[PDB]
Amino acid sequence: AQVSTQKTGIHYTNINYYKDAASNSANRQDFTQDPGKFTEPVKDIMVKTMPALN
Amino acid sequence: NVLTQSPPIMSASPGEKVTMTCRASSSVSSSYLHWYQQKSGASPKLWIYSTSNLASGVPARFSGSGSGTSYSLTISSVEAEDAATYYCQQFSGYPLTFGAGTKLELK
Amino acid sequence: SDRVRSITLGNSTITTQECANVVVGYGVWPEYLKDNEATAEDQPTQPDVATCRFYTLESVQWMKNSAGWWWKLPDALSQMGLFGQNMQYHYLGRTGYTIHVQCNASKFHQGCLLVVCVPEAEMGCSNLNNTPEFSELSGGDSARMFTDTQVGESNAKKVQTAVWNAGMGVGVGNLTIFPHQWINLRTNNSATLVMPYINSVPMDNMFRHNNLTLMIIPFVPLNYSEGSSPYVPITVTIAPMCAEYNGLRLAS
Amino acid sequence: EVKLVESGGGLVQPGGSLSLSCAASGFTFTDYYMNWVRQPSGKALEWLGFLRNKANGYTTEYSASVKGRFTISRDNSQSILYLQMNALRAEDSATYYCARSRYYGGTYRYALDYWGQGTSVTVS
Amino acid sequence: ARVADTISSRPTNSESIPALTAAETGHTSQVVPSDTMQTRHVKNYHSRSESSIENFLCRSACVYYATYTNNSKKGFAEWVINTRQVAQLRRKLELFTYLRFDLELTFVITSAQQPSTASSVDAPVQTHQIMYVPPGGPVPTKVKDYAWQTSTNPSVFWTEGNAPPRMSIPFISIGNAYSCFYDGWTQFSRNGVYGINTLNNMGTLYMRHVNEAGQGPIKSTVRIYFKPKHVKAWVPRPPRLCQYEKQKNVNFSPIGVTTSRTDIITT
Amino acid sequence: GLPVMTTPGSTQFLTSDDFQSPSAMPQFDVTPEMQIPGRVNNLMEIAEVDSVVPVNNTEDNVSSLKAYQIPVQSNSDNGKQVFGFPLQPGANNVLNRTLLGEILNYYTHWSGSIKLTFMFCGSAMATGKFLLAYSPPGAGVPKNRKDAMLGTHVIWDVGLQSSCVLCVPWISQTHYRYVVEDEYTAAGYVTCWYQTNIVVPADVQSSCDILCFVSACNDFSVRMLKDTPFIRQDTFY
Ligand SMILES: CCCCCCCCCCCCCCCC(=O)O
Repeated sequence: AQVSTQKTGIHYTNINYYKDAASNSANRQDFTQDPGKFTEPVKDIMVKTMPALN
Repeated sequence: NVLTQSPPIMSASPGEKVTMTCRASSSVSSSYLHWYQQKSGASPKLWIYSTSNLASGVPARFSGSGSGTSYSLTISSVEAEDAATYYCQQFSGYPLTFGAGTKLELK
Repeated sequence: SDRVRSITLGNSTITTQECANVVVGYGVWPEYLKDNEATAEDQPTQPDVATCRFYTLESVQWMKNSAGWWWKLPDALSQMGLFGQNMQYHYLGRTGYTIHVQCNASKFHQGCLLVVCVPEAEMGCSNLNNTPEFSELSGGDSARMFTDTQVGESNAKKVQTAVWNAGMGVGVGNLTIFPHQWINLRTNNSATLVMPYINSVPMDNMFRHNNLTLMIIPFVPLNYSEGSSPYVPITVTIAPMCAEYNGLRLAS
Repeated sequence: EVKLVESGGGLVQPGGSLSLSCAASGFTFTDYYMNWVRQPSGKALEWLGFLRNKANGYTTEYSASVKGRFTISRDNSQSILYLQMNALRAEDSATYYCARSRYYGGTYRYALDYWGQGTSVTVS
Repeated sequence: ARVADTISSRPTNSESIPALTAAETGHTSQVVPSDTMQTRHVKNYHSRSESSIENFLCRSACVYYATYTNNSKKGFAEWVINTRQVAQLRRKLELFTYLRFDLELTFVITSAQQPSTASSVDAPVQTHQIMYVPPGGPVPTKVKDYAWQTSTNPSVFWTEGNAPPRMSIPFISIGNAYSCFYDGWTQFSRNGVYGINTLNNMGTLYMRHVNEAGQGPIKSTVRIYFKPKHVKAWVPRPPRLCQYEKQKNVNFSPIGVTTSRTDIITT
Repeated sequence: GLPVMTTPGSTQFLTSDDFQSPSAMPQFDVTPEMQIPGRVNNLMEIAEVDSVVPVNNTEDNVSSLKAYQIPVQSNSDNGKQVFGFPLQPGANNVLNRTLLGEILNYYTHWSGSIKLTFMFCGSAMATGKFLLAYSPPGAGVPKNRKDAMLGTHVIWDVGLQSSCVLCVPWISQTHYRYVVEDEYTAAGYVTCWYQTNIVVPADVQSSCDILCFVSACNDFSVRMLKDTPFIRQDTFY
């Protein structure tokens, strides 16, 4: 019986009843971010306050 | 996409202001409708491109307007030099269809 | 100086003296297939100096009112050297590339190119019922041009090649989400892109599936005053990286 | 000045062929689109097809009624433009024009500014 | 998942230029508004929770609906399974190239009386059957068939007036991701089928009434709802601009990039 | 025989529910995962990349690549206006279709700053300075350079480093703003003016072009996921 944190601006209880792993609920609480591979996909790292082309 | 010009024949005395139309069955873009002038027994000539812009060497009396599916050509003063046939061209998809024609008959 | 590179692969070398940075894929460098994700069960062939080198494709002219080009990169190499001879005698194969588009002009010219690398670029046909034939999708190391007008529906099997929709149905301004670089003739002279193997299976056949697309689209057209040199060419120089093949058979 | 003179029309039999030619002078031939327009005797103008410039690859784009019967092409050396007509019928007797197109802004609006003098084809 | 709060700033006069970048390098500039002006320290309690992949894709959406009539021989429906017949689920899935999810499948089955000719029509509570046939199995050809036994196929029965039927389906695929796009042919000689329809092989779905024909025809209608759970998504893609035309491919007709205003300075 | 009592809400189908459900294929074996490059973990990674903005619509350019290029000449007066558009990234037709506006039109509220990167795509001997202003609402549009210098601006010099970044800050009463057009939560105007001219040598073309990109800062956020108006269907395909 896992007890989680209940997204607000307090806890809830969640038990799994079925035998497969495709029968569970949706996750909706996997908050991961990594935008540095889409915005900054360069080889030589560019500092912000430096000129971009020396 | 078929263009329909009205009137087929028209008459006006010099000094008058006359207005012909060209109505399409479906909507054309305003930058793709053009106006031509073919005189009697000669090759045609471009008159107005993209429904309000005058061509080269045209007099300043001619002025086209309109949008959507209703377009029009307006002559402020009629002279004896512009008695000819006026066609409208379109493009919404291939092919480019020309209008039937509005013949300006001088009085 | 951040304006000089020197790339070395195999028995070839690319020198550059006016460049931007080097854009590396989606943050990933191309590596070989691990033992966790492999599904075939016989030893792969890794030539790795015979294939991983800089094959230079053909040149195209940048005219004053031009549209764009695309090479269909996976088998753009198919008739080039020992990359095109392992592509036939084998059934599978995975690769990654290093694309280096190069176009130079003086200090009196002006223009701007967009060099993208579009994975799984499915193209649309001109007639709505059909799908385009093979000869209209990809030319063997010859660029296929876009058109600034649109292709009519009387053509049965031809690619719809309006530039402002990029042939796929999306807006052409939103193509900057794929890994890309600009060749601005004010500051830049070349564009480098290092692409990993992006696919949903660990190894795929090399002749039925073109898993990239390299598009060059001039957003700002060429211009020069009367007297400057009017012939500005564009050359693409593609090199495979960490290439391996599997499943040998007859020639196809 | 733009000067377009076309030639090659004449009497022909039904089921026969005829090749019209349009010659261009006064402008660079490899920069502009080149159209073909016919017009029956006292009727509406009809567009047959164009042929794109050098930077778009010299592709052609025909109409719906003449697709597969007519063919637009040019000569590689000098500035001239052709039209090869095949399997002519009774309704193909008209006056054939040779129109030019150009870029007005930076874009391509579909106007036909400079026209030819008109050659005539009579098929009977 | 909070966002970044704004630090304070002061008037500077130095050789550091955060504003001047070079956009040829294929690199989005990483400035913040505390770099070109003076800001105050504000704490952002805002959250990026409702813009995950899991909170965006996991909502139920209709994909098809197929009707079938009681009083007929071979009154029964079928559907080859794909997500390319609606315009709103297809455009959401086609922002990414490769997806990988589970499902949560729901059917909403309705009924409607047809114009019979007898008097005193009173029908009992109707039952339905929705059978799933994988690619290869035997298919039915009429309503009273041997194929509807479901000795090994999965199927679901439902008597009307209850809650809608629901079940979950795992990631049933051959490769390691559902490919939304496919630039390639199906045959090694580069002929025939081209595009995305060479990968779609998911089965069929047959529907029928279980009852007999009482005294008047009944025309039912089953709507099917998909809901991706446990989603992973790779290689994003620009959204579709021109309208969808066909199911099997990406054929389109050219349209302008935006709608138009009347000037460059007209607000 | 445990005594239960069914509340309201029983036997309903809500489309945004979160329940378990019995699996239709028991003891299945999925195909094992693989490291495919380029994973999206959040939809605000897509709306933080640069995308080209069609600042030059004018009804003749939208069916061309001419819609992205802003024309810049060499003038004979000072203080002219290069472009101008209101800052409505969900309803204004300039930023309606970019990579930021195609994502905001799935949501209803938005909050944060917006970057705007311009790039001088001209000759290598052309010079000039531009003023890139942004005026919050309350008054009309700025009509002079004197009226636009009073807002938030940045003076951009064109040199070796080609591009410059105007960062439109977040100045609002509320904590969010509607995606749809509303005059209660209007956001303002973005203009651009000649500071000095465009001076070129002999045998250099004078008409130069300028591109413009848009993206979001590291504190952009969205709320209240809705449906999109940019798609339409009549029958099945
Ligand atoms: C009564 C049992 C019915 C079971 C039905 C199982 C349906 C098979 C699952 C099909 C999923 C299709 C997803 C395609 C996604 C894509 O192509 O991007």
